[PDB]
Amino acid sequence: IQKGSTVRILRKESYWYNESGTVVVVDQSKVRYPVLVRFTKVNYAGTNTNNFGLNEVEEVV
Amino acid sequence: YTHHQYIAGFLMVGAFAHGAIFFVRDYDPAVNTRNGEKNVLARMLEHKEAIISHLSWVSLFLGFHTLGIYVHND
Amino acid sequence: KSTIVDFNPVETSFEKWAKPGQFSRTLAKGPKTTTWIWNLHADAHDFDIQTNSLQEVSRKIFSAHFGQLAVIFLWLSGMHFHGAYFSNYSAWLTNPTSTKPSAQIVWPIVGQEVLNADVGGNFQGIQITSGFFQLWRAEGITSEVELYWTAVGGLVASFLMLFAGWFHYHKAAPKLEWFQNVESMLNHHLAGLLGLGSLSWAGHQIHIALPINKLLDLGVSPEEIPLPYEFILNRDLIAQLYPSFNKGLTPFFTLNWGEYSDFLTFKGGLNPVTGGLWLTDTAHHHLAIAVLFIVAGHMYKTNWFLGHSIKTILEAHKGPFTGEGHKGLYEVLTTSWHAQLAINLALFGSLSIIVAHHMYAMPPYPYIAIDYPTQLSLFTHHVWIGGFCIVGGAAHGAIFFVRDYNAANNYNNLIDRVIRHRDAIISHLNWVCIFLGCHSFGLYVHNDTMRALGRSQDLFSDNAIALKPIFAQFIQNLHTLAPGSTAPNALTTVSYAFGGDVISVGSKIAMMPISLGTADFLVHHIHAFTIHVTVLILLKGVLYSRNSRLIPDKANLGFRFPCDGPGRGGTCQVSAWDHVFLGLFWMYNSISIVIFHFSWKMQSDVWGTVSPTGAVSHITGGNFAQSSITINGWLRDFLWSQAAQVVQSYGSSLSAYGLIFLGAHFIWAFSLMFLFSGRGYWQELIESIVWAHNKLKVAPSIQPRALSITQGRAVGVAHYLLGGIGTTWAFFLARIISV
Amino acid sequence: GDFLVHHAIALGLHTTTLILVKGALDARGSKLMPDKKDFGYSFPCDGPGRGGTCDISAWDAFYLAMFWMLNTIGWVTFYWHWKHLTLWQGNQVQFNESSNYIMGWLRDYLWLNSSPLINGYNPFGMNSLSVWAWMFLFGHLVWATGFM
Amino acid sequence: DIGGLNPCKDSEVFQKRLAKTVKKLENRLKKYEEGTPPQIAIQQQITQTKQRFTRYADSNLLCGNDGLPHLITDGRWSHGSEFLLPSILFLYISGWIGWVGRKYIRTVGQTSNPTEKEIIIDVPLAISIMTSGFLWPFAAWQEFLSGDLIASDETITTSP
Amino acid sequence: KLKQSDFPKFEGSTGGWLSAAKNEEKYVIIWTSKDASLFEMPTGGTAKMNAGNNVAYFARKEQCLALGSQLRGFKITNYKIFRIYPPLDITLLHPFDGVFPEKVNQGRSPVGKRDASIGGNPNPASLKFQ
Amino acid sequence: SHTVKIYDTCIGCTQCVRACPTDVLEMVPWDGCKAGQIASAPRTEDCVGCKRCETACPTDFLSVRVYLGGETTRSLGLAY
Ligand code: CLA
Ligand code: CLA
Ligand code: CLA
Ligand code: CLA
Ligand code: CLA
Ligand SMILES: CC1=C(/C=C/C(C)=C/C=C/C(C)=C/C=C/C=C(C)/C=C/C=C(C)/C=C/C2=C(C)CCCC2(C)C)C(C)(C)CCC1
Ligand SMILES: CC1=C(/C=C/C(C)=C/C=C/C(C)=C/C=C/C=C(C)/C=C/C=C(C)/C=C/C2=C(C)CCCC2(C)C)C(C)(C)CCC1
Ligand SMILES: CC1=C(C/C=C(\C)CCC[C@H](C)CCC[C@H](C)CCCC(C)C)C(=O)c2ccccc2C1=O
Ligand code: SF4
Ligand code: SF4
Repeated sequence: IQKGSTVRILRKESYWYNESGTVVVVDQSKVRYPVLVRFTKVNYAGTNTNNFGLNEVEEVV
Repeated sequence: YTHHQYIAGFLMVGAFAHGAIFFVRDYDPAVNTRNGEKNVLARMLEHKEAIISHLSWVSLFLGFHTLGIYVHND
Repeated sequence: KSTIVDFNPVETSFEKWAKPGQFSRTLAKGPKTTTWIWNLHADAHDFDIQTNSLQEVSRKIFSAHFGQLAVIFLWLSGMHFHGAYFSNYSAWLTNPTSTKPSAQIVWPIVGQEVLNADVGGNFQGIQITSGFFQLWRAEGITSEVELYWTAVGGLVASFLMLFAGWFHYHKAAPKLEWFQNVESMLNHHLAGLLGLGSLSWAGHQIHIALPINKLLDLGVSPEEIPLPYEFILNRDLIAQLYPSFNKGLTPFFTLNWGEYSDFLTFKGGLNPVTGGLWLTDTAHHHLAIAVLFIVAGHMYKTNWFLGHSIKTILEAHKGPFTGEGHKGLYEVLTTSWHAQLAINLALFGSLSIIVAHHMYAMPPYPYIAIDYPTQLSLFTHHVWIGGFCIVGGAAHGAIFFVRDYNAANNYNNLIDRVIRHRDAIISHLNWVCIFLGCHSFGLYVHNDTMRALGRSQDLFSDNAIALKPIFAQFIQNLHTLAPGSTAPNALTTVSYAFGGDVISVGSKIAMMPISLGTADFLVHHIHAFTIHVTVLILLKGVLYSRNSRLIPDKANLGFRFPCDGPGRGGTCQVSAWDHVFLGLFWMYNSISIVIFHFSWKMQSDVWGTVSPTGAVSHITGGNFAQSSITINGWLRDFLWSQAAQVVQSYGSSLSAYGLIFLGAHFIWAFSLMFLFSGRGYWQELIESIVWAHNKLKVAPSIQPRALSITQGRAVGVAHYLLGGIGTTWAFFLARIISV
Repeated sequence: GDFLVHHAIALGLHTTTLILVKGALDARGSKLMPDKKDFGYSFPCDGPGRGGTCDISAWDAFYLAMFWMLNTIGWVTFYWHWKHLTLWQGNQVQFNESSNYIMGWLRDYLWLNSSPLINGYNPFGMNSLSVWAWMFLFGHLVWATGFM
Repeated sequence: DIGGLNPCKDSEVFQKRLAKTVKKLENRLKKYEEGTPPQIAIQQQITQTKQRFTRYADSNLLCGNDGLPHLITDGRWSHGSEFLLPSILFLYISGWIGWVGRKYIRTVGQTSNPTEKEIIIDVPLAISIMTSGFLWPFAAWQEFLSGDLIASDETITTSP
Repeated sequence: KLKQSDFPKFEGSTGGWLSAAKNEEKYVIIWTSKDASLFEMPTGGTAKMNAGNNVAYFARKEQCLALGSQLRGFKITNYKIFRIYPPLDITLLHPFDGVFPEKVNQGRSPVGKRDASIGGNPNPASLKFQ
Repeated sequence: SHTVKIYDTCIGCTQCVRACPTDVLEMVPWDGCKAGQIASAPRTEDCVGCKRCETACPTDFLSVRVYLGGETTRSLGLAY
């Protein structure tokens, strides 16, 4: 995955679970949740972006 | 008749409340799942949205039309 | 480049009409959830958060006032047009005591033409309880052409006010200094508006209403009554009815004002022909009011070395118990629109309630006292408006405290000292509310349980333990003795409610001494208790709007917020808005009890018919004295008994009242869904509904969200008020029109 | 009238079932609270955040469904009692005609048959039904205190 | 006949209802004068009442013991104009409404600002979609066949 | 006029502490101000600062912290909040390590940190009878 | 006293700490995020349960979680 890639959220406790988002940036450092994904639908708190782990996102073909 | 019907409603609400309590504090997904596949009870939480949506549809259908006919007669 | 206005401040364009939410910084970005739609209407008139300049807020308020006055003028024009075209006003003029006023006919669709009642005068339509016919008769309007011309003038005036609002927002908007001339504004509103309006109305009454109504009462038919302009061009048509116009204005300018006693009287009582106040008394009243208000308008210093400065008056009113006194109040009331709105709305609602009382107490229109539906509707409507306006004044006082209150500018003044001992005020008001409720209501419950136990001598009744309102009876005695003793130039008491003779017009009672017994004691203390509890809720909201022991920084959360969280044991409804919500509920309770007391007492002990020999028979038969002292009595002899006409209205011309009765019950019960439930359940149900929509690929882009907590409360209270007030509306109207 | 009231009963049953089933299935979590099981069956809320979470627990679903159960049982018992009052009095034509519209219920069941009850004690006397009128008023008072 | 009911053309209580309503209307008519608009309105009411009763009598309508038309909605085509034909009409109209709404939602859902086009409707596109709903039964059973009517697993689900 | 010279020029309000902050605990906030600014008390109304040492007593930690948050608007930062038990048992509370909690300071260990997201919490049925 | 837990989804944006009305949360060094900081809850005895901390949390389903528990005069917000 990279910037601009489309991924499916696999985190169950997510307002965008099973949904598709756009990767903003994948951090190359040793952070726990490097993948930053932007969504079109705001969550219940109003935010439309979140940091996800490498195993919590699945790239769409 | 009134006493027994009120007791009936109370008992039904209690049954559903204790089902909810079982879900909260006694339900174990691991026991009700074998190799990814889910048993008859665990599958009720998979189409839970379907169940709730169709209960909502039936309730709205009946309410809309019963009230409509009653108000039309009124 | 005028010193009072700014020229062409805002361009007249439709571009912002196509951008909803442009006023708000947060809503301008566009909707993402359905909460945006509701926030759009909740912030439309909150001009404080739309601009950071007091000048812009003031200009918006000024133009909004113009729009509101245009709407009011359009409403009045519609009323006059309906009177001119869809009314039986001409027939009602010739038979005021036997024709019911109707000014709205119903189209014949879906069988609704049954609503066109037999109002009399060869007319079919809805009976009118707004009293416009009596008002028009008091104005001297004897033809429907005059109603049409008044409607045309109302339309022209409404367009003029619309143009004025547009002009003063887009072409010449006044500056802040112009708005802050409170001395000049008070001078003008007191002299010009109030005094000159009273003077102009006195002139109209004297020259048009006095002769035309005197001819009408003499039996002259409206067709042979001269046109109103002929009473001005001919000093002989009015000098025959009032033989004092023959002297002209010479007695006025020679200080010989005694000559004008023909048409400027001081009589009191009611006109025996029409049952209303003497229009000569009304004209004299308006003249005196005009002079008093014009004099009162020359008080505040505006542009000369003459008059008062409100700042100097307030700052001089200090005291040992009040510290700095009223210092800083002038700055508060000249820099905060919310404080002015609070004061004006509170006094305006109180004035509306006072108007409601004085209306039925002293009927000011011809043939309005014998139109019981009109009297009941006018009283109930004005009391409801007064209660709503009072709650609004409390709400805007709380809003001022949250938003526009500056602690530095109010050091040790009255506002500061009130906040410093808010605990004492609220605790003592709590004790008073408990005392009053315990006593009034528990005396009611004691009466109920003594009656249920077969102990009739243990009640708080007249034939039992008696609580005579001696103080009110003393006042009643003082007023009935006033003519000739304390008001030596009066011929009759101000109102026959205080005592005197039974005034009947066409065998129908207009006014009669309202006896006060133990039943009135209990209901009056119920009124006091309900008013005190409403004041408690609203004052607790205003005083604890900024901080408390629970939330020391409640002002940082704003005026309108649902809570601070489930902590501290639970911090629901701590806002100040949530206090205007509960206070709205309690105002509904208080006003409902007030109007119930009025309806039952009038029907049982004032209204009715008078036999030719002088025997008085009332609508219900005096059951108020003995059966209004128990809650079962109120349930049975008032609610159950007088609800008979509403439930038996089906198939008749009052069936619309039964339908509205049922619909208002439905709406009131609907409110309880929002009042009793919470947002989380509805959001989680919307989750499954959204799942179904997504399964069918029909999920809207604007994400559907359950109504916010504050909006849920607002919807609940609005539906509750609408349902309750509509139920009482249908009940009252059907009952008082049937009988 | 039986048809319409049976459909009203079905609506009441379905709505009570909807509330209870929604609370039971959503007890372990939802989108607004995907960890609701960690807070137990009965908790006040999750706070004003995320738009507001009033009555989000499963206990609150029971609490809301109690009103609907009371309403449904009220409809059932109203129907039964009015049908049997008309059957016993003999005026079964009163039910068959007036039971098709709401005002028929309000006027001919409640308003009509409440006359003996409210006259259990009047400013003139009392009957053995006086205790029932007192209980009537007591129930109204407790109902409105619940409203408080 | 069906359910113990009888045709309203032979129901005495039906004619009694008609006669009582007409008598009440005529008694109301008596208290007005000449050819004045109130009398014209009451006469129109009488004429409409008579026409409605006559049409209900000659309508294959079954009346009970109260003299009111009862609806036979068990499904038989004999009384098919009471429920079945209005049922088909409503199903057509409501399917039209739902189809045009869904088509508009899916059409503006693929534009740059889907949420803007929901508070500010694209009236040209809205008119284009709305008049295309007359084929909603055919369009629905041409999109369901292609799998374009139902989502499969991109739909979101809660934690349990 | 007042018991101590460092008290803010407050006229006293019936919203201060009660018998609880005489036998359970009371909270004192101290700060130094350059100007005798007029500020709003967390309990009642308007008080006047001292051009120097200022000391205020409250019944809750939240009241002292609300006052401190208000002080930040006056460019006052050196405010410090203490807890006093029934006797003179003073404990510094708010600037616990001299650095405000919003700024990271070395020497702080994570308390209440779980090395997983919310979804990793154990099922309640496995946490029965412990 | 209530229980406050911090989860490694913390991005160290400090909005929770500066929203706590009773000084319960603080920022401590960390190496699991870009900011190099994580929220901590070392003074939960002062936690009141107002949940302002998690109203300011930007992470998807929160990184600070407040579990209401036993009540205390501090946690009940009792000035008396
Ligand atoms: C045989 C049936 C049965 C049994 C064994 C239980 C057992 C239990 N239930 Mg349960 N329940 C039942 C029926 C039953 N319930 C029914 C029928 C309902 C629907 C109304 C419920 C609704 C329900 C809920 C919503 C909850 C429970 C809970 C519980 C558990 C704790 C109970 C508790 O703390 O009591 C506490 C007892 C009281 C608070 C006393 C209440 C008394 C009420 C108010 C009536 C008293 C007023 C009285 C009529 C006065 C008359 C007034 C006068 C003027 C006329 C326990 C395992 C709780 C739990 O945590 O489960 C794990 C819980 O949250 N139940
Ligand atoms: C004698 C002069 C005079 C008169 C009659 C009025 C009358 C009024 N003013 Mg006003 N005002 C005046 C002087 C005057 N003002 C001065 C000198 C100032 C500057 C301090 C203001 C500042 C001011 C503000 C800021 C506001 C008012 C408002 C109002 C209205 C109150 C609403 C009401 O009671 O409805 C009664 C309504 C009527 C009786 C309808 C007929 C009234 C018409 C419009 C005559 C208005 C007189 C007007 C000043 C003449 C100017 C004409 C123009 C070509 C120059 C009322 C129309 C309020 C309002 O509603 O705004 C529109 C409001 O917000 N006034
Ligand atoms: C002179 C009268 C007056 C004026 C100028 C204002 C002005 C204001 N009020 Mg206010 N208020 C008033 C009277 C007034 N109020 C009264 C009498 C009450 C007591 C009920 C209140 C209670 C109140 C509260 C509680 C709040 C305000 C707020 C506000 C501000 C924003 C208003 C807004 O955007 O609403 C836009 C308009 C609407 C949203 C309209 C809503 C529709 C209403 C609720 C229903 C009306 C139904 C109608 C009768 C028809 C029903 C018939 C049915 C059959 C259909 C604004 C400064 C709010 C604020 O933030 O202030 C800063 C706020 O929170 N006011
Ligand atoms: C019928 C229902 C009902 C009743 C009885 C009350 C009663 C009361 N409300 Mg109210 N309230 C109601 C509905 C009701 N409310 C609703 C629906 C709402 C929602 C908006 C509110 C919202 C509300 C607010 C927001 C406030 C109140 C307040 C008050 C209190 C005013 C002080 C008073 O009179 O106390 C005296 C008590 C009574 C009159 C009740 C009856 C007591 C009897 C007659 C005498 C004593 C009986 C005796 C002790 C019995 C002993 C025997 C027993 C042990 C067996 C009082 C307790 C205010 C408050 O806190 O008090 C100051 C207040 O601020 N209420
Ligand atoms: C117009 C598009 C549209 C479509 C195709 C559907 C389709 C559906 N809805 Mg639905 N809904 C819509 C709009 C729509 N809805 C709107 C606008 C609302 C807000 C009031 C809802 C609220 C709603 C609820 C609360 C529920 C459904 C449910 C359902 C499902 C069962 C059918 C039902 O109960 O109808 C429900 C229909 C209504 C309650 C009335 C809808 C209001 C109008 C008629 C629709 C709006 C028309 C729109 C403005 C047209 C604009 C298009 C144009 C610009 C081209 C089905 C998937 C139920 C479900 O999940 O069952 C599986 C359910 O419980 N819907
Ligand atoms: C018609 C007929 C018949 C048949 C009958 C039948 C077949 C019936 C059935 C019936 C039925 C079939 C019923 C049922 C019901 C059910 C119910 C009522 C249920 C409920 C449920 C619940 C309450 C749940 C709970 C829970 C939950 C929530 C979850 C968890 C678990 C539990 C389980 C706890 C016969 C042949 C005999 C004869 C006559 C005719
Ligand atoms: C009903 C109505 C209307 C109408 C109104 C009107 C018509 C009014 C009028 C008004 C008027 C018509 C007024 C007038 C006024 C006047 C005046 C106010 C005057 C005054 C004067 C004076 C004050 C003088 C004094 C003097 C001098 C200065 C010198 C010499 C001496 C003397 C003392 C004489 C409209 C349509 C709008 C709307 C609806 C309602
Ligand atoms: C039902 C309900 C909702 C859901 C209600 C919603 C989503 C409102 C939906 C309104 C629709 C979409 C528009 C209005 C449709 C009406 C037919 C229009 C009004 C009727 C006119 C005559 C005015 C809440 O969000 C809520 C929040 C807090 C406490 C209680 C409740 C609550 O009870
Ligand atoms: S949600 Fe309802 S309950 Fe939970 S905090 Fe906000 S208000 Fe109090
Ligand atoms: S509740 Fe949330 S906000 Fe209030 S203190 Fe405990 S953590 Fe800080």
